[PDB]
Amino acid sequence: LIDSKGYGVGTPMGSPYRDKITIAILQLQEEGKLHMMKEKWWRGNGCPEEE
Amino acid sequence: FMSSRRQSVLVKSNEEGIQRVLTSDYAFLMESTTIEFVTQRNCNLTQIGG
Ligand SMILES: *[C@@H]1O[C@H](CO)[C@@H](O)[C@H](O)[C@H]1NC(C)=O
Repeated sequence: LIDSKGYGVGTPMGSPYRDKITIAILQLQEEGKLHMMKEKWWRGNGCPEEE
Repeated sequence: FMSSRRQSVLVKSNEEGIQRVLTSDYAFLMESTTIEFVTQRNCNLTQIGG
């Protein structure tokens, strides 16, 4: 890589539902909905590297 | 580098950093006296520079 970026959920400054979405993004690593939906959308073709 | 890779290569203990050279490419700056310890109990970890 070159940096260590990450994408964040866009919320207004002083969001009313910040913690409603903050610990909601904390819980998506628990069962892994970030990870169990990672295999689908990034892997459109199972590219067979041999070289 | 340390700004650009903050919390990426930064260990918080010596022996975990000893482990981190033992895993992958890692240089682990510390003082030579502790370097004199780990080198003389492991023939796998030497000291580039003086
Ligand atoms: C590094 O340490 C010893 C030599 O001091 C070596 O035998 C050992 O296998 C190495 N450890 C690894 C490759 O994890």
